[PDB]
Amino acid sequence: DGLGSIYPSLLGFFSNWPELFEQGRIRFVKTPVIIAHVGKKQEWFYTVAEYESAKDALPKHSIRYIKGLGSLEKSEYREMIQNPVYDVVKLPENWKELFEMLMGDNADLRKEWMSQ
Amino acid sequence: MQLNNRDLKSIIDNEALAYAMYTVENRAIPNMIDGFKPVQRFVIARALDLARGNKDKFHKLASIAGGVADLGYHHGENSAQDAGALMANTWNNNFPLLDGQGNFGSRTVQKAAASRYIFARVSKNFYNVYKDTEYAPVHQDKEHIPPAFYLPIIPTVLLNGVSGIATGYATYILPHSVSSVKKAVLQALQGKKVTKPKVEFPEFRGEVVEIDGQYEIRGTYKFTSRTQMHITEIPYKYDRETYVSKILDPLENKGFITWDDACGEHGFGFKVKFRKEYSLSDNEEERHAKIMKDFGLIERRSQNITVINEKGKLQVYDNVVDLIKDFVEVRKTYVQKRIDNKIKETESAFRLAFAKAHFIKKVISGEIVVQGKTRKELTEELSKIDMYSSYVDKLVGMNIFHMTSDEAKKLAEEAKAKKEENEYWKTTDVVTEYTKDLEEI
Amino acid sequence: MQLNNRDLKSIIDNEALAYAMYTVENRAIPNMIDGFKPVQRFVIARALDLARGNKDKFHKLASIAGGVADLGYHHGENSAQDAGALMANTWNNNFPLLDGQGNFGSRTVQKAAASRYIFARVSKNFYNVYKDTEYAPVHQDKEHIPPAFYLPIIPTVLLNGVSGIATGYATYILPHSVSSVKKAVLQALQGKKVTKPKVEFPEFRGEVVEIDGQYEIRGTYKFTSRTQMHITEIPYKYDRETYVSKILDPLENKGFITWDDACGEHGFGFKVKFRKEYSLSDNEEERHAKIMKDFGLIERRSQNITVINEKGKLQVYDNVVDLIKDFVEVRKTYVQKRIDNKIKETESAFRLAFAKAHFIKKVISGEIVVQGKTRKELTEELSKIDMYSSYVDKLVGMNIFHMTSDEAKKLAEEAKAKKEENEYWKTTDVVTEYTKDLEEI
DNA sequence: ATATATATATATATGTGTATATATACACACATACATATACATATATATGC
DNA sequence: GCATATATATGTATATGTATGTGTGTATATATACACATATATATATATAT
Repeated sequence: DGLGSIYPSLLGFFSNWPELFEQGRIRFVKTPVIIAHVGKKQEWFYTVAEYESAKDALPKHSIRYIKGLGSLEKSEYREMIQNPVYDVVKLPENWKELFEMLMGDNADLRKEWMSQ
Repeated sequence: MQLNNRDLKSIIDNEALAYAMYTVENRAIPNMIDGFKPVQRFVIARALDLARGNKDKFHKLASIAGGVADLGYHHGENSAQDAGALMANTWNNNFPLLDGQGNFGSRTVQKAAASRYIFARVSKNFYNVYKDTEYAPVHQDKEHIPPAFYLPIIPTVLLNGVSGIATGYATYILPHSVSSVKKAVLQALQGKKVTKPKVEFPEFRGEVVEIDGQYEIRGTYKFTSRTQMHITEIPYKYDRETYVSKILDPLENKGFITWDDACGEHGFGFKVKFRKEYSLSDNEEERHAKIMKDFGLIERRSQNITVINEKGKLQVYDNVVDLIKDFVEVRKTYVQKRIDNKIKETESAFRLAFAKAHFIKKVISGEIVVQGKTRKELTEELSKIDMYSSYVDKLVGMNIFHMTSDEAKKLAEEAKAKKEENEYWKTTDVVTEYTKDLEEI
Repeated sequence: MQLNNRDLKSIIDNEALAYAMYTVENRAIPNMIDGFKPVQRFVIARALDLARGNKDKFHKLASIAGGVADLGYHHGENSAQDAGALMANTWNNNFPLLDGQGNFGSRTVQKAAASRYIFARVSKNFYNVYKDTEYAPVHQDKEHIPPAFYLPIIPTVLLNGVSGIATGYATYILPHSVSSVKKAVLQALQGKKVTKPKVEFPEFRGEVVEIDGQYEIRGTYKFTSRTQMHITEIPYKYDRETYVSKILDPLENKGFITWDDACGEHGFGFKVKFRKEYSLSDNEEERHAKIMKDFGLIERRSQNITVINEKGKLQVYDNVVDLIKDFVEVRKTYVQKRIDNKIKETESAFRLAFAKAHFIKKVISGEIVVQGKTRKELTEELSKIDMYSSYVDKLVGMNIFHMTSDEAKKLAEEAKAKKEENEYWKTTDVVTEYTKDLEEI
């Protein structure tokens, strides 16, 4: 939901001002979607593909899916804010054609965009 | 303290593409074989888990929404009880799978009911269509307690209409008539000429006519007099308030018509007096077409099929019959697999029944008896016997009233019943059992 | 058709009186025993319903809210899950009733989130204070599937803070401290002079000053300098939002204060720079009185004790020690009932075990012979024996691995094991087991 | 020299999702305050009194 | 030229009577605003033509 819908729409909103992108002041915070108990310790997985690549290699567990911060606990939030992880968002030189290709009202862009 | 440069193209190609394919398969478009959404599979899977005890008990729609995350739902549940609320009607769907309890609605109210008032149970239609669901294909996710897809004997998606809408893609199928789809899959069984099924919408006393891809869903009116008229059926895309605010309210503001309620038990009844400003032709055909266009009793519709196969990708069909025969061939293959598996289990339960019958016949009369010995060496002594082997664990935990001679014959006669079921299911095929499945209706 | 005159005295003194009765006795009040309102009794009752299978699995609040109407609930489930959200705090409650998993707020925020992100399960402290629940007094209504109340060793009404509000009456009780109430029920068990427990708040560094039937809950503050200010604790009825909105903002738009945040591991850390046109008193006691008058760090609270008893009727009290003593004298009768009933069943169990052990000692080359004879013959000949008077159904439901020597000694040692349990629960009384279940903290 | 034939992007709208909020009754028995006014003491002063 | 006296005006400090709570959740219902697209529809803007 978040990183697929409110992320690229607000990046298309932010595309009017690239100066804060080359100032490096926009920082995405990578957030976990699965917290898994293995043995005693926990493991964090940010996206579903990160879990699904490492699902078979990891042993028997008890997972908890994370829908958002409402399922995250106190110590988990204090760890991810006092030791945060940022993606630095850099606009390319062809940001306008990407934002028109992915945010324009033509559905055909979304048709052969997914066909590759 | 991590900082990584993140470019927009790989952002698109990972997560926007993931959002696109997620909206395609896991949010909007059902699989072509059974016609269920994944959230809809969660709804009927929770219906199975709720009605494991009794079929006839009525569960709350909050109860069908309650324990959903343990079966693999991970998203907003409010869409799950609203999707459950948009299926158990008698009026939007020809073919319900859930008996309702409460005002789920009629055609006169388009709104679904709340999650605080209506009970529901599963219908008999689940026990008419959806069979051998222990042989459903296991989903790749272990957390996915519902299967990869369910097991229908019919193309269900044609029976109630599905509007799927996702990232750059659209699809719409429309409801049909039960005997038309029934004779269509009867012809598709026998390799005959398959007729495209007749379109039926429930609680609709008008008709739907197919004109060059367009479908015209017709509202009905009748001349009460020269200036008086009665609308008796309207198209379903207009509700009561929608026909009022889209037709009737933008006709009394201009002083054209005058309307009042006459909604009987059949449905959408209105009575309209034509004013003197709204003039009508003497010839009835252009007057009829003028009234038919002005009152909006035409519902135009267009079709789109972008549906999902069993291989996890898209497939576009032009018509109904190709999807029908693809359903027929995949149903023939999986019914052949399930009867081969039944052969495997029918011979296993034969082997266990003959083993327990011969074991009881030697326990009653023979040297095979237990008397203050060591359970373990007794089980090893049974493990010496080749046809007492691999069944020793439940034999020590087996009751003493089989030791009476009333049940020593009973085990034998039930083994004979297994015999007749074993070489009864050694001779059956796909086509006669699925013929039995179609004549169950 | 019944055109009946229903007069207003009849309307009030039947219908509104029953509505008032429902508010005062089945909506608002917690009993002095369990400390639970009936919707709380519904919440922990369905928590026990979903506690089976594992005591460490986490469950959805909507999974409780689904089938709460099975137990006799006939209202909206949203109030029930918000009630369970309050008992999911462990900051508004000193005593943790349920272990939880999700975002539950802090001191600084009070509105709990919706059910859609929240997992809950039974806490261990339930099992510390609630035990032996099959002896709970079954409610007079048949579809009231939970009992009247449950079995705590403690009055839980005084542990977490009760505001009880209904038609006419109102009541309020502050929380307390675990060691204080533990030594209080020691001293009230022993019959000595009973000490008042200390009122405790969780996660809270303020001070409760007890003067003239009056509780002054005092937030903390410190003069870091003459002008610069640090309030570290605010009183308990206020959170960070209303301390900003009703204290920090109205003095901030008057040219006297400029507030900022300095929180941390503890909340409510406000660093306030006073302005130069606001007077700092060199009289420090006048400074203290004026900072109490303006900043409002002293919250004064008066309790109110009206309760429904064990008999179902209203009782007005003024002291908490009388509630402890009433709890003890009410509880000891049902403890003695449990002791006598437990003696009855433990004896029935010992005579059952000795009967089945001496049965098996009369089967293994014994006079009780099973082969060659039918079911009815053995049921009649064991029914004529007085020491198999009414047990022969589970003798016949018994299976053949109760034939060896090792099981015969097992039945003998388990018969003498529940014999010594029979004598051990036969000797004891109320007081020493109440001491034991108190010291199992 | 404006009437009309016609063409094309406006308005729902469908279902799915994903998230908000809001008016009220309940009642004590105080809690904080909202001004608030009000009556009375005393000060000075000035203008009378001498 | 100076005693003086009392008068009223304004601090002031308390004590009145109200006024607003919201308390703290339970309880009842309802509303909100967005993203995903084709399919009509409609309505009015321009050309032309005599």
